[PDB]
Amino acid sequence: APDSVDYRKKGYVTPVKNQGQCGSCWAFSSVGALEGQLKKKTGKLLNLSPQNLVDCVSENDGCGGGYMTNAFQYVQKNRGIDSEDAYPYVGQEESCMYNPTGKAAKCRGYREIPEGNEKALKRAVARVGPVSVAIDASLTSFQFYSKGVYYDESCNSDNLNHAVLAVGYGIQKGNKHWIIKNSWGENWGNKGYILMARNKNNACGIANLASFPKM
Ligand SMILES: *C(#N)C1([N]C(=O)[C]2[C][C][C][C][C]2C(=O)N2[C][C]C3=C([C]2)C2=C([C]=[C]C(F)=[C]2)[N]3)[C][C]1
Repeated sequence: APDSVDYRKKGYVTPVKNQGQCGSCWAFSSVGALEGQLKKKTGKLLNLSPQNLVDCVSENDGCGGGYMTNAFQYVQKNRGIDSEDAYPYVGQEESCMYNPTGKAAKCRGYREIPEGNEKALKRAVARVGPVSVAIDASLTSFQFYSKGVYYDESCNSDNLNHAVLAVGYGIQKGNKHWIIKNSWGENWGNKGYILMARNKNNACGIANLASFPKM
């Protein structure tokens, strides 16, 4: 694996979105990983529909939370996910309005990264593309992050409450990091991104629930 990777530089990453008040981070994370694999497979980058997931992944709880693995399985069994344009985001739950004419990507299942293994997560990011991950995003320090490599010893790897997208990894001023795309808008963090401590004992649980879709 290369010493550093950044898929944003390779056109695998769509603009930062804003989930708003709805608890649909799992949908945005899922969409981002799907977006990356679509670009890799077909050469086209497009916005896929988190709302399709919120509304249609029946076992998840819409704006009340969910798992990315269930999202990927839906896209597989559904034989599609719509584009954002075909099924735009409204940030509240509603009945399922999936339309196959709006389909922009398919899924052949998913793979999970071994729990807690940041070495495995690095290798996956390097080999595959952006990877969906869950973290503890509950600390004030995370909420108001602006710059640098994020670390707070109060971060609880057993409190996975937020889904984000690992789009790369690297080092800054001698401290290794993951490059993380959030879905709290471009005004959050550093233009919507946060660098999170890497190889510091799985800080914030970053490798505890990582997965990516097969395409
Ligand atoms: C976002 N926004 C929020 N966080 C989540 O959805 C996280 C994403 C990372 C994995 C855990 C998930 C979470 O907080 N859970 C609790 C709420 C919930 C989950 C998982 C879940 C529900 C229903 C079905 C299911 F399969 C999983 N509810 C703030 C939502």
